[PDB]
Amino acid sequence: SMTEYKLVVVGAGGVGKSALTIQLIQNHFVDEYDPTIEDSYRKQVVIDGETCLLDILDTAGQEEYSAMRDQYMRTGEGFLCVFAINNTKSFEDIHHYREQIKRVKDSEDVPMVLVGNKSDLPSRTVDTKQAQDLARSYGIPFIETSAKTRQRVEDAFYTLVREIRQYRLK
Ligand SMILES: CC[n+]1c(NS(=O)(=O)c2ccc(O)c(C(=O)N(CCO)C3CCNCC3)c2)sc2c(Cl)ccc(O)c21
Ligand SMILES: Nc1nc2c(ncn2[C@@H]2O[C@H](COP(=O)(O)OP(=O)(O)O)[C@@H](O)[C@H]2O)c(=O)[nH]1
Ligand SMILES: [Mg+2]
Repeated sequence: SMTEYKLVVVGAGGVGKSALTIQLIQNHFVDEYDPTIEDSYRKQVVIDGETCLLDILDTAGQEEYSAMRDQYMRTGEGFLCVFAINNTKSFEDIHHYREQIKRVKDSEDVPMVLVGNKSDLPSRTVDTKQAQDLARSYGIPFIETSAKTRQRVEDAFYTLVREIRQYRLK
């Protein structure tokens, strides 16, 4: 009695993809994780009464032209699209990551959650209203997280599971 969910964490270099994934899985914060390390992590969790196996790919390179990225976008069931709230460029990059994923899926139905990470940093450059507007335009949830303090880390991943579970019934 278990359901599998293949999750992919994408976003510009330095936004906190690794720190979020490691906080979820290993309950610690990494200060300076090698940006080129790409790995998968598995863990069983209970969400809405369901024992869920999360299979999460923490992506490293974000290159347009990558056979491996095409493959993991085909395989991935949901996408955590992460920007940092103090990096406007990373928020602008989100549209490209969504376009790439939709292209690979040949679909509009793609489970995705917009994550504004580094919510513990005081010098915000991306207003929450703008990020909420973007998420509303895409029809996806928006969550601000801190991999440093663990704020909303489980919520971001579990919300993505909920999106996938729902899309399976449509
Ligand atoms: C690793 C298996 N895997 C995938 N396998 S895969 O497409 O062949 C793939 C994708 C990216 C990769 O970098 C790799 C890969 O070669 N690796 C990382 C994943 O284990 C190796 C791992 C050993 N060190 C170098 C990188 C494989 S896709 C995937 C998704 Cl979308 C979610 C969860 C997964 O576990 C997953
Ligand atoms: N203050 C703060 N720093 C973070 C947060 N998440 C990641 N970082 C830091 O930002 C840098 C990049 O994080 P990393 O996870 O390696 O980014 P990735 O390239 O997206 O995998 C590192 O120095 C992290 O310690 C966060 O929520 N808050
Ligand atoms: Mg990383």
